[PDB]
Amino acid sequence: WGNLGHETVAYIAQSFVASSTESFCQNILGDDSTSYLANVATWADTYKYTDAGEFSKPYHFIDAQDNPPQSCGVDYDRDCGSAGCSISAIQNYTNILLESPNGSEALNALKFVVHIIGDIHQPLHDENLEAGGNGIDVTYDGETTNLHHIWDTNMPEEAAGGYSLSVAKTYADLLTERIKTGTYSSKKDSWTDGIDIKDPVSTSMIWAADANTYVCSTVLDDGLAYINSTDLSGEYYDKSQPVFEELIAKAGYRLAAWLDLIASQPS
Ligand SMILES: Nc1ncnc2c1ncn2[C@@H]1O[C@H](COP(=O)(O)O)[C@@H](O)[C@H]1O
Ligand SMILES: *[C@@H]1O[C@H](CO)[C@@H](O)[C@H](O)[C@H]1NC(C)=O
Ligand SMILES: *[C@@H]1O[C@H](CO)[C@@H](O)[C@H](O)[C@H]1NC(C)=O
Ligand SMILES: [Ca+2]
Ligand SMILES: [Ca+2]
Ligand SMILES: [Ca+2]
Ligand code: NA
Ligand code: NA
Ligand SMILES: [Zn+2]
Ligand SMILES: [Zn+2]
Ligand SMILES: [Zn+2]
Repeated sequence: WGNLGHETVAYIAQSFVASSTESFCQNILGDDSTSYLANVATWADTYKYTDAGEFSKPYHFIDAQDNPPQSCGVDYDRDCGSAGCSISAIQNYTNILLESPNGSEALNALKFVVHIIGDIHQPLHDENLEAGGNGIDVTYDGETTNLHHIWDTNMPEEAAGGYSLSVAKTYADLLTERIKTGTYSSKKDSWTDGIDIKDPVSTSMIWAADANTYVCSTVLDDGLAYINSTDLSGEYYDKSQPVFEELIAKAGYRLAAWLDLIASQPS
């Protein structure tokens, strides 16, 4: 996701973490503001464009080598790669926070977890094709862009009504209510099925696999003829909105559950 997406996920997590988890995190981050997670949710995206952080570029995604929209699937051993991926990163950085939450590495580890759990839920971050669709040019609201970009940025920002931190906060509130009492409230207790602090690879693979199903059902199900030749701000946006909104919600809720486990469970 772009910035609004990451901040939204983070504000959602803030609304579900236990009070003791909130403490734990605030302490690591040196920030007790009401935006403590949201304030760090985009950091990894800066860092990957620096010399020092170049190594972390692969940690944003897992390039699933499947055949959408006919066949979707992710496989850790097949798809992670020699430089690492989102899944291996969640393993590493979770372990750092489990075993060395007061070491020098904890602060970045936590910032990475916050960001990467968000990225795992962007379906095109779990797809190899055309570099997660970056190489697929599209039209959106009369302008040329690419498919990855409209998922990261144009569509969620249109849905939210903007792109700043304050807009992220309002969008997070909308989606948080959907989890607590609204249209996601009867499904959300299944969203944490299979979660296991002692098997970060399995756990993050569940999430990556879940998001990847939407590559087939939603992102590319219209086919490339339609994707290449229509303005995707019409019916395509209408079809995609309930999916990206649910996935952002899942990311925030799963992030909260994960942080709660980090702040409380043994290795
Ligand atoms: N699923 C993805 N989501 C976002 N960026 C990606 C994805 N897959 C590859 N990329 C980026 O696209 C570029 C080329 O990808 P590759 O040919 O897999 O090395 C690299 O800079 C990758 O970081
Ligand atoms: C684990 O984290 C350290 C600290 O950022 C990093 O330098 C190392 O490359 C990481 N390894 C993996 C496999 O994520
Ligand atoms: C759609 O465009 C992509 C490149 O952006 C190309 O790979 C693909 O073959 C095109 N498909 C059709 C049916 O035009
Ligand atoms: Ca942006
Ligand atoms: Ca139910
Ligand atoms: Ca359950
Ligand atoms: Na790759
Ligand atoms: Na611990
Ligand atoms: Zn992102
Ligand atoms: Zn992206
Ligand atoms: Zn990212």
